[PDB]
Amino acid sequence: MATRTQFENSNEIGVFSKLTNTYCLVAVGGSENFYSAFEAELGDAIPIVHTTIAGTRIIGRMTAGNRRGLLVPTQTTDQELQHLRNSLPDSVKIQRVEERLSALGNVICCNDYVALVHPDIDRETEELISDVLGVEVFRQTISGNILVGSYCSLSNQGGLVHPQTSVQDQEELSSLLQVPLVAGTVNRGSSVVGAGMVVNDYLAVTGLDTTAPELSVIESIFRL
Amino acid sequence: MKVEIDSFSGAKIYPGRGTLFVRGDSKIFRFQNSKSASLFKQRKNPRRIAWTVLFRKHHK
Amino acid sequence: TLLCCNCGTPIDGSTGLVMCYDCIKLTVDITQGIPRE
Amino acid sequence: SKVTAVRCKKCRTKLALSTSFIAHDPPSKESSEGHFIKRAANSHRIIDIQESQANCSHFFIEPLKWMQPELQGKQELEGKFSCPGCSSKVGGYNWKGSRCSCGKWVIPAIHLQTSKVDQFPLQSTALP
Amino acid sequence: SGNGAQGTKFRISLGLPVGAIMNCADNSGARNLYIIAVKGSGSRLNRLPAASLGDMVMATVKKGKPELRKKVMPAIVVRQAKSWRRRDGVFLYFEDNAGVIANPKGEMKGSAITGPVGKECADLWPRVASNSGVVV
RNA sequence: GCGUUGGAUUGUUCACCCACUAAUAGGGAACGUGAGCUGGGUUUAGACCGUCGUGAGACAGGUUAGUUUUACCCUACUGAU
Ligand SMILES: [Zn+2]
Ligand SMILES: [Zn+2]
Ligand SMILES: [Zn+2]
Repeated sequence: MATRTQFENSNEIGVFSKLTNTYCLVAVGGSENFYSAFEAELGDAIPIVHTTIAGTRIIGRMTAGNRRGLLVPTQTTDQELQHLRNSLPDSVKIQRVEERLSALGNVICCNDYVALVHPDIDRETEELISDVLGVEVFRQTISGNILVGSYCSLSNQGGLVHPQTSVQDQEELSSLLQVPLVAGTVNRGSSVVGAGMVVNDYLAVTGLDTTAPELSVIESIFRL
Repeated sequence: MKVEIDSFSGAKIYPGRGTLFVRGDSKIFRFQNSKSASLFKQRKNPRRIAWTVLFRKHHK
Repeated sequence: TLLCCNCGTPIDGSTGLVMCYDCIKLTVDITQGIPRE
Repeated sequence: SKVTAVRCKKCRTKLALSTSFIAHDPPSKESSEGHFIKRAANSHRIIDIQESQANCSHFFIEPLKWMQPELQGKQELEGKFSCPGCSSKVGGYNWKGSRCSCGKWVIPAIHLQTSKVDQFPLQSTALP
Repeated sequence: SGNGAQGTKFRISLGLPVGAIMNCADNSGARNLYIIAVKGSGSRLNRLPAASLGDMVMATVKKGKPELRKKVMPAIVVRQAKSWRRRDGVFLYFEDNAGVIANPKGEMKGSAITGPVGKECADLWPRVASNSGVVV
């Protein structure tokens, strides 16, 4: 359901975590409240893996994973990929990408069926995405903002975009993603909605200073 | 631990030796020493620089 | 097609904006730190 | 109007329902009710002249079946309470004060905050 | 120094002192930023203060979009050209010094950071990580 | 005990803003310190203006140019036999 937390004192939960339908990744920053905001509302259907990729605690901006695969950038090492492989269900495939745009969670906005991709991605990348995730792509900007994975949080049930999204563009996004959206905000008005919060098909974690009208329109559309 | 390669010459860069250089077109270069780094700065071509791996592979 | 997120009700445009006009009127100040006499 | 239900923030548990929240007429404002009176050490002297706020920042409810074991075990005059499924505080109990956020002395009753506390309609959403 | 910053940074080599005119990396409308001061800098006589990667500075726009210039605004240094040492042994440097206009809380003013961004800058601020395509 | 800044203008001490900072406290040692430096100011001789004087000339008014010397001795201090 709806959950607030903070990583250390920041409300950008999607920066420090990557939640999906099969697993959930978090960073190592203490904060038993931040860990319990997952593991208190989670059964053991999904494993909560603690990892840093390329030494960075910003793992939710540099991984772009699905329910059936995980994309780590070229900067990750062998040891923190082995730690991912030895603690994750084998229905996914941890493929390390080698292309230019290193912030994969920033340039990729994917759920279990469709993937919205930043336009200047390499032509070798989207076919690899459709190989490891079984998912077709759409190389279109949310609203001129070419960073589609941080200005749009997306699940199978609903979507959510930043409030500069034109009404003519929400139609195109809903027709290509086959999913209704809403132009909303998060964390007292932060327009970086794909990074201010993380989502599942049954759990939506939000930053701590979010408001009740923000959580109402998050939980209204992300459950259906 | 991982060993890497010089980008100009093709020498095995060991950890703690050489430099890195992140170009403005978002390409990353490794240099084993200041000779290879300065030959990259002077716009030289590793296919012309005779002692690299590229010269020996192009000249077979 | 948004909501205020402070009071919640009014749908505002996509021209580049914030919470509602009464919300920036009553909650947000930009004239603080002056003596009125 | 329709019925509502008040619940907690950062945790998803239903706290209380409607058919509560007496409005109790917040403003009178003659000389001393709208002023947060702080009496000094002697002579009934009043230093602090603070105007009361306009918004009502507290919920006033009835004793609850979840409140019955806490009221039955180790009863004292004034304390604090919280959610059983969490540890985030929602307020305190008293039968001699803890007036309002607007600040009138009332009958002995349990209060509820609206900071880290929200309210939701019991029926479905309006779906905008 | 900790003005909205996430954690604690190691000592990067001080790349660019006051008076340095670095580029502007985001689409705020500015084009260059003139560094006038560094937040959280120690005072020694005659030592004029210098900014490394990931530092929050106070700066001034010198070119572009006249709504932005002639005022002091906080910036965050996202690229530097002085070669610094990462603790895993690599020395590295970018080809230009470049910063990003932010508020005092650390939240950016633009929407996309063109060009690469150092790891030591992207990690220390969660808003610079959210707006940067290439990291290192 | 330990610290007490970076600048814009001015020869300035003084003052005044800008900005960072834990903080930008007040003073003294021949109003510390020119065989330590600099020479912007003042303070020779050149010249221009304004006022005053019949005039030569005056101005603590404005402006611009204008040589800054010596240690190898004794002590002191720093190191070395
Ligand atoms: Zn409003
Ligand atoms: Zn609770
Ligand atoms: Zn009241």
